[PDB]
Amino acid sequence: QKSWIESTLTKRECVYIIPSSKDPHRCLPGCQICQQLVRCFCGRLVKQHACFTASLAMKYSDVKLGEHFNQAIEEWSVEKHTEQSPTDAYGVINFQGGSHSYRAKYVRLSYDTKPEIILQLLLKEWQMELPKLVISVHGGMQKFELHPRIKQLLGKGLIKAAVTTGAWILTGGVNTGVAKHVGDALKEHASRSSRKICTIGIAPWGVIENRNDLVGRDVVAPYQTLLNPLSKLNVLNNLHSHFILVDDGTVGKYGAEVRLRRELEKTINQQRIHARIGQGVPVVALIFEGGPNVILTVLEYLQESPPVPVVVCEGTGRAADLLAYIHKQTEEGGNLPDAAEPDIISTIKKTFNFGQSEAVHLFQTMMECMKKKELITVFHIGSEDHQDIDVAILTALLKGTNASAFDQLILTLAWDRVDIAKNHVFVYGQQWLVGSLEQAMLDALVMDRVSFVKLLIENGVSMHKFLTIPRLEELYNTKQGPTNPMLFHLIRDVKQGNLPPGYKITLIDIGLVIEYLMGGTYRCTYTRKRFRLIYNSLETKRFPYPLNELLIWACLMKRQVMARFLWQHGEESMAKALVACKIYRSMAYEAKQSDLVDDTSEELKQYSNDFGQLAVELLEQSFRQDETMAMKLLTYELKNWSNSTCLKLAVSSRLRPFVAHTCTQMLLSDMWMGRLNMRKNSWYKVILSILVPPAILMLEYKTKAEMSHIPQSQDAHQMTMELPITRKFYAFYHAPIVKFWFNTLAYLGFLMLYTFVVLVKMEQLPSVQEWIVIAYIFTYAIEKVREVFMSEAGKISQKIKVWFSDYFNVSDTIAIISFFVGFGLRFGAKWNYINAYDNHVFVAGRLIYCLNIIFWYVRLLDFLAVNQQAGPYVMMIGKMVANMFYIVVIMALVLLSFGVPRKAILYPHEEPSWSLAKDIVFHPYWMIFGEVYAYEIDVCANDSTLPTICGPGTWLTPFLQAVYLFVQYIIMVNLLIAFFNQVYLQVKAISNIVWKYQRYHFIMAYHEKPVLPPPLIILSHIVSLFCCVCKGPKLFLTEEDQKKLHDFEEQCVEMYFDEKDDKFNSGSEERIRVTFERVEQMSIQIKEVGDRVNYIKRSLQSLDS
Amino acid sequence: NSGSEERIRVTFERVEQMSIQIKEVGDRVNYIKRSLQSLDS
Amino acid sequence: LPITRKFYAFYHAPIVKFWFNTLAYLGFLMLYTFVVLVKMEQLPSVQEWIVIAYIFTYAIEKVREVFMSEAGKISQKIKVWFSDYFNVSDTIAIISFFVGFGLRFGAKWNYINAYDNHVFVAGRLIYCLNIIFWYVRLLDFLAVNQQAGPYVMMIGKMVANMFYIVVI
Amino acid sequence: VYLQVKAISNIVWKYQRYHFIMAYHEKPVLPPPLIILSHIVSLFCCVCKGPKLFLTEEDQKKLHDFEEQCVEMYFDEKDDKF
Ligand SMILES: CCCCCCCC/C=C/CCCCCCCC(=O)O[C@@H](COC(=O)CCCCCCCCCCCCCCC)COP(=O)([O-])OCC[N+](C)(C)C
Ligand SMILES: CCCCCCCC/C=C/CCCCCCCC(=O)O[C@@H](COC(=O)CCCCCCCCCCCCCCC)COP(=O)([O-])OCC[N+](C)(C)C
Ligand SMILES: CCCCCCCC/C=C/CCCCCCCC(=O)O[C@@H](COC(=O)CCCCCCCCCCCCCCC)COP(=O)([O-])OCC[N+](C)(C)C
Ligand SMILES: CCCCCCCC/C=C/CCCCCCCC(=O)O[C@@H](COC(=O)CCCCCCCCCCCCCCC)COP(=O)([O-])OCC[N+](C)(C)C
Ligand SMILES: CCCCCCCC/C=C/CCCCCCCC(=O)O[C@@H](COC(=O)CCCCCCCCCCCCCCC)COP(=O)([O-])OCC[N+](C)(C)C
Ligand SMILES: CCCCCCCC/C=C/CCCCCCCC(=O)O[C@@H](COC(=O)CCCCCCCCCCCCCCC)COP(=O)([O-])OCC[N+](C)(C)C
Ligand SMILES: CCCCCCCC/C=C/CCCCCCCC(=O)O[C@@H](COC(=O)CCCCCCCCCCCCCCC)COP(=O)([O-])OCC[N+](C)(C)C
Ligand SMILES: CCCCCCCC/C=C/CCCCCCCC(=O)O[C@@H](COC(=O)CCCCCCCCCCCCCCC)COP(=O)([O-])OCC[N+](C)(C)C
Ligand SMILES: CCCCCCCC/C=C\CCCCCCCC(=O)O[C@@H](COC(=O)CCCCCCCCCCCCCCC)COP(=O)([O-])OCC[N+](C)(C)C
Ligand SMILES: CCCCCCCC/C=C\CCCCCCCC(=O)O[C@@H](COC(=O)CCCCCCCCCCCCCCC)COP(=O)([O-])OCC[N+](C)(C)C
Ligand SMILES: c1ccc2c(c1)CCC[C@H]2Nc1nc2ccccc2[nH]1
Ligand SMILES: c1ccc2c(c1)CCC[C@H]2Nc1nc2ccccc2[nH]1
Ligand SMILES: [Ca+2]
Repeated sequence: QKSWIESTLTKRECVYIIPSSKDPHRCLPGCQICQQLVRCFCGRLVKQHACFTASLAMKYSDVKLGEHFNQAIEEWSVEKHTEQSPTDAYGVINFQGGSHSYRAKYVRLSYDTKPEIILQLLLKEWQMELPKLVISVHGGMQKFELHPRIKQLLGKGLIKAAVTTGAWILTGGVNTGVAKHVGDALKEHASRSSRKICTIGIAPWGVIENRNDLVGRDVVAPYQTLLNPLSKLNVLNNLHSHFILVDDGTVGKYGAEVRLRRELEKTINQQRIHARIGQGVPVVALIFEGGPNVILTVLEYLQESPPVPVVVCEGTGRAADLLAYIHKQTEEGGNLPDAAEPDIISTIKKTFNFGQSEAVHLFQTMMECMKKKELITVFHIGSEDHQDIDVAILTALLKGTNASAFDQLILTLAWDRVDIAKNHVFVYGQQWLVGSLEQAMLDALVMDRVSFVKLLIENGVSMHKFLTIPRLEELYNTKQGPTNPMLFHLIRDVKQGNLPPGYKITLIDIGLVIEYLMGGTYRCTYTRKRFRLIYNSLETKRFPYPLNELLIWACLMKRQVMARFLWQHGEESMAKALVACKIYRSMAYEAKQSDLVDDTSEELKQYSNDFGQLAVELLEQSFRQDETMAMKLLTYELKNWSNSTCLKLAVSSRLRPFVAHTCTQMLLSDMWMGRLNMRKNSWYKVILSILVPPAILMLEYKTKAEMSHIPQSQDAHQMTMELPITRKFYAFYHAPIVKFWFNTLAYLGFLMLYTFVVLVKMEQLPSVQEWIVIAYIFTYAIEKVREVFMSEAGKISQKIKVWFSDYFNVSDTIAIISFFVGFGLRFGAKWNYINAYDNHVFVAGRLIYCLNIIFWYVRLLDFLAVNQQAGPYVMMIGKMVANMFYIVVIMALVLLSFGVPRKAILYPHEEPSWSLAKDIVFHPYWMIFGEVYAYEIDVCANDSTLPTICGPGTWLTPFLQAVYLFVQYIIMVNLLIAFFNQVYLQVKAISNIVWKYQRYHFIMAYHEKPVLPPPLIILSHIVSLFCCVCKGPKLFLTEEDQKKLHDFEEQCVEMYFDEKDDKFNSGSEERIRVTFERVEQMSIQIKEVGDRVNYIKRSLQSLDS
Repeated sequence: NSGSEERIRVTFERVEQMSIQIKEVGDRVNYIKRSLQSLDS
Repeated sequence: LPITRKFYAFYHAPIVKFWFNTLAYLGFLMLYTFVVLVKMEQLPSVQEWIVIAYIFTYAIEKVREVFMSEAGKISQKIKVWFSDYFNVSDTIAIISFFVGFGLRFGAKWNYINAYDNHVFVAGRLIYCLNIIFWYVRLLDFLAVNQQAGPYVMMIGKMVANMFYIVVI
Repeated sequence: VYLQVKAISNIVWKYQRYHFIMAYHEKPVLPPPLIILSHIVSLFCCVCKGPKLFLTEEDQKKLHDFEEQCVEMYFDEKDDKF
């Protein structure tokens, strides 16, 4: 068929002919007039029954000869005299003209379609996602009129209480009924032009203009609404999406459409809201101005089961007025003022031009309405009764379908309307069965409903009680909500295989992810023997600190808005925002690496940097409250996050705005001093004390009450507890600043000797100055061997990979290898006694030194970068050398553009040679640097150093060179200058941060560097290794000092979440925003109130007169 | 006192304290007219 | 993906069409340069015929680039071809080269001493100067990069805007 | 004139890139020493006798639904930004 729509659905056509009129108004032989003016109970004319066999049944008059027991026919059975057929219509209405050619859809189906057959097209054919609500509108069919307030206010709600939910509004479609006014709201309050509220307007095939235009299989019906008042067929209202053109076989008349409307409104109450919720999608009913049949069908809902509620609004008009007028009377139904039933019937008499014989049962119909004054939510539009109508509808469903507060909560959890919950469920005395609240948290978590999580926490859900092992196993193992495909890709990687078919994730498998994401030696609670034993076993089946487990969940499941919510709660907020930043960042790098799904990788690096900026903005807030304790917050062992540190994490997330913040730069300096007080002391005295060891004793140290915030080593804290003299030499030599200035004076004694050897002639054997030099590099090599073996990891593959990843561990390896190549060729060589420097092996190693020397002078930029003025230029000399490579390629294209012609034009008798590789590159390079070779330009001139190069064509080179240098100096060299000017301020505000971040890795290499410099560091290796064959810097806080510190972090977080609140709520652009929103809501209650005053004074002067 | 950022500050604080005595006062008016039309009727 | 659709998929990729020219052109500039720099005999050498061959087939590739430049007006095709910086320079560089080969090959030979024939010399020196047109091509190829090209485009927008400082 | 010409030479470059890439979609396969074969084997074969987006039918439909969607947002976000 190529169309499932017409494969399943059918169409009704009057396949028989039933006249309904006999009397010849004109032209006594009725056969003539019966052709054109005698219609069937088919509605269509007897000749409009084409129906090819029935077209030949346009015989003399038609089927059933004139007499035929005259009153015989007059029935038109819709069963056999109206058969079915495959649908000839199905398309997309264009609505040509009125707003950007808004679309809608239809089929033209028969009402034969069983209720379940009608639901199983709306979802899968038209891709209408299942609703959370249904706002069938059962008011007046004939057009009616409203007041400017109620017109727009009810247009606020049908947009508000339906855009939030799914809200398949059920209308009549036509531009005359309630369908009329609802569409007018859809334009005035035009929502964000998107999939807005998809109104599913059931239309009859009866009162419909352009019915022929609808007859097209996959046809864009060029539809146009004529407002011709002479017209009688009702045009479809403009603002309606998908239509259901119910086909009864007839035209012009009502009927079948009402049958479908129950029969879809009853199966959508049989479909479930969501996999998590067990309820069915509820149904409401709204009444605008009603009518006689309306007052009947309003009631039957209040009677029939399930109790479909109703939202009959009072202000609209004729019927709805009185159905609400009686709500102001008839208290609890059965109680009935018998003196008012003549009065209200007198109001019924005047509105419907209504009869008194019929005044008992219509009045009676309003009684059982009033016997059910519990779910008939008579919205008093006038006042603030129950709220704006948006809330009234959603409030009508909860209060009235005999539903537990849980069952009320699970619905609002689906709608994602919290305001309903805070003010109609979390109101007052209410049963709140505690197990229920727990189960609701399980649902708000799996989806993403942060706002109900906050709500439930703020109404008694202690996560300690609600975070057991099997519950949290689900929270990873749910497709019932926003999911991250990485997590099921990470787990199958670490398991090194393929997940079995079902595979509910175990929390062990998560630990193997976070220990892989965070990395290094991070060891999570899940993998440890305690958890791994109580887990396989199954308040021990709870967790100690739950929001540390949910925060690693919302960050593996890419639920930021939860992570920001679960981060700000709990404790350790600065370690949670630097673990998160390391989880995401370590997820983002997996995304870029493996491409099995969409990228997602820049969505995370923005999520990480959002956590890696709350930490930094929380360090500042602490550093601005107590600079001392705020440096304890960076070094206290955490013990929930793998015996780690709020500053070793940032370094692992490579977060520079923290490691290069001013509190991680004081501490790094207070750690750089050591026990020394280099505030009271001076750098002269360090060097003076290193070479005069007794001068160590004339130094101003710090007390162990000043070194509180500094992390100290294992035995370092042992000393201070249990200043004596042996604790002066230990305190100095184990200071980083001393470890530094005790190397820099061996290294600057290395470079003064190796340089002395490089420069001075070199004999068969090394000299005293040269053995000390070999000795440094050897012991400096070992110091880098040992720097690998003790680089705080278990994976040799990862230690070696992080060692060579630092700029100098390579260069040192280049410089250490080369030197022993050098010593290899220098010492491991023969000796040509008659003349040294003939042995090209000796020479070779000789010249390894003279070039290896350059590696060691650039070391000094490691030592020289300790300064805060210098280092940020040493880091610039690299960030330009990179960013300038392409200006410099051009300058080498300009250099061969000149050198190849200059060398060809001048030296034309050149056999192939390697000097043709120098001479095309040599002079044009020195030209850039002040040289011009002036007596070589114009080689035929008298003043020539090259009077032999003169010959045919050599007059071209002054021109080539003129163009060359113009391009070099006046264009390309000033393109460098211009480059270095405009990349200076950038690279200067980066090379600082790159420097302040390499400072960590520099200082915290001296806290584990030995004491002794690398000529005689070997003793501190000897006396660390043979003693090792016989068998970090932590913050030691007593017990109360942990307590005072936690009280400080809590205090500083509280201010952070309180000052941001102030900087925004008490800014300017926000303050203009409120002043706008106030003066909005003022001016409404100005003109409204001020009107009423004038309606008083015009009366008050008439009351007295 | 006659700048801009300060003048937005006051205009905020005024429209705060206005709007309190708008809705409060404007309520009471409606509680009169619903009565006044019933005092005479 | 079948095998014949691997070779068709690669060789008909632009990135491949590029890096399959830039390694013929950088093999052109390594040879023409070799000929420019090295002495030049009565007849071209192996390194020099390949060079003539590139420019010829590179000329045709620019002939055909006109005839298939998506238009009907020859007056408009030719006008949009010469309107690009290099279609001129290439025409300067292709003409000049065959002027060069014209004078280099279409010339006599003073056996006692080359470089006396000022026609030979003349074309010899067309090459040594035509070479500059082909090194500036590399700024067409080198401008594919998003860091480099935006300097190659600066070296022109300054040479224009600086003419008057340079007259002074 | 560096910051000017740098915020222009990018745009001049990104615009010559079209005319560069979309010259290779119609450049032959073979480089210009032996592109002649792809001329030979385009011309004598021519004596014997562009890059388009091939969308099925539904993909035109999904694309038009996308353009309509993105225009609607454009005329709706400007409305909000002001
Ligand atoms: C004395 C006579 C002989 C020597 C004189 C001649 C010496 C010649 C010159 C020498 C200059 C030496 C310094 C530069 C080399 C890299 C240093 C480094 O750590 O780079 C990186 C390690 O990046 C890695 O991926 C890990 C290891 C890379 C090793 C590459 C060696 C290249 C040099 C070849 C061997 C040359 C030895 C020649 C001798 C046989 C660090 O990062 P980055 O570099 O800042 O940025 C790159 C970023 N990246 C990490 C993502 C990649
Ligand atoms: C943290 C990790 C990074 C650091 C790496 C550390 C490791 C360093 C890496 C080194 C790798 C480089 C190769 C080894 C060097 C020698 C190569 C060579 O050419 O030797 C020559 C000498 O060979 C001899 O045996 C005689 C001289 C003594 C050798 C001293 C060099 C080894 C010292 C290493 C101490 C390192 C331990 C350092 C402590 C850890 C052989 O050739 P020849 O004799 O010249 O040829 C004769 C020719 N003729 C007769 C014609 C003249
Ligand atoms: C014909 C001549 C042509 C030119 C020849 C070559 C000369 C010119 C070149 C020279 C050096 C080339 C190799 C090293 C530099 C490359 C790396 C770099 O630039 O910076 C990078 C590393 O480096 C730094 O961040 C610090 C910079 C170190 C200073 C370099 C010493 C130069 C002095 C030598 C004096 C000796 C002179 C005497 C010698 C006899 C930083 O760059 P970035 O942008 O952050 O990139 C990302 C980095 N990341 C991945 C780590 C995050
Ligand atoms: C398009 C953009 C604008 C360009 C601007 C203008 C471009 C330049 C225009 C220059 C004017 C023309 C100069 C040459 C004139 C003829 C020379 C001649 O006959 O003999 C000369 C030969 O030497 C040469 O021919 C060498 C070329 C001259 C130097 C080129 C200029 C470079 C510097 C300036 C560039 C910028 C200057 C700016 C201008 C103010 C000398 O006489 P001779 O005796 O034959 O030689 C000695 C031999 N003998 C010893 C055996 C006897
Ligand atoms: C600008 C203000 C200054 C004045 C302007 C007025 C200009 C008046 C100029 C007139 C030029 C004609 C005079 C020379 C001819 C006579 C013979 C002669 O000397 O031949 C020389 C050829 O040298 C040349 O041909 C020189 C260059 C010619 C072009 C002149 C510059 C063009 C304008 C600028 C733009 C150009 C592009 C620049 C870049 C943009 C050879 O002589 P030689 O070198 O001594 O060699 C002798 C030895 N040998 C026999 C062994 C070989
Ligand atoms: C090997 C030995 C001999 C050669 C070595 C000596 C060579 C000497 C130097 C040569 C420099 C050659 C390269 C630059 C030429 C222009 C390139 C181009 O396409 O420009 C433009 C084409 O603009 C047009 O209007 C269409 C054609 C203009 C032709 C101009 C030729 C000028 C050189 C005369 C012949 C010289 C040949 C001398 C030889 C007899 C493209 O635009 P644009 O330029 O980016 O900007 C201008 C914009 N415009 C289009 C609005 C105008
Ligand atoms: C898209 C297109 C853009 C590019 C344009 C493409 C077209 C290229 C445009 C070219 C125009 C330039 C003029 C033609 C070149 C020769 C001029 C000359 O001086 O010739 C000389 C040689 O003449 C001979 O006939 C003998 C040598 C063979 C000639 C080969 C050159 C032509 C090849 C063209 C192949 C092009 C086809 C490429 C495919 C399209 C004549 O002078 P002479 O003999 O030295 O004089 C006597 C010397 N004596 C005194 C020492 C005895
Ligand atoms: C005495 C000597 C005095 C000086 C002599 C002369 C030397 C100085 C000059 C030299 C070159 C002069 C001719 C070419 C450049 C002119 C055009 C230009 O500037 O840019 C224009 C085109 O070009 C570009 O947009 C790209 C620029 C390419 C770089 C030029 C090559 C330089 C290298 C050569 C190395 C060889 C060196 C060795 C040689 C032996 C763009 O300009 P624009 O502002 O956008 O204008 C509008 C453009 N529009 C109309 C297209 C929209
Ligand atoms: C690895 C780390 C080691 C630590 C360093 C300490 C151990 C290294 C120390 C000493 C080792 C050498 C001892 C052997 C005897 C010396 C002989 C000698 O050369 O004498 C010369 C002086 O000395 C020198 O010229 C070289 C040694 C001193 C200067 C160079 C090293 C300075 C750095 C290290 C110290 C400062 C460090 C400060 C930096 C902050 C004098 O003799 P001459 O010049 O040949 O001429 C004599 C006259 N005659 C020829 C006419 C007869
Ligand atoms: C148009 C596009 C073509 C595509 C390219 C492929 C075709 C071109 C390939 C080969 C063509 C030549 C074949 C003939 C035989 C060679 C003879 C010869 O010169 O031998 C020399 C080597 O060769 C050279 O020095 C010149 C050729 C190779 C280097 C220059 C081109 C490199 C680019 C192309 C390739 C890489 C491309 C890389 C680009 C990214 C050796 O001898 P000599 O130096 O004279 O000294 C001898 C000394 N003796 C007398 C003592 C013994
Ligand atoms: C040349 C010079 C220094 C450097 C390099 C290259 C490569 C990266 C390592 C860096 N060294 C370094 N020493 C420091 C001391 C204090 C603070 C920051 C420091 N950074
Ligand atoms: C010197 C250098 C390059 C150029 C000129 C002159 C003249 C204009 C054409 C330009 N070449 C070019 N190649 C490109 C490759 C990629 C993207 C953009 C590109 N622009
Ligand atoms: Ca100078």
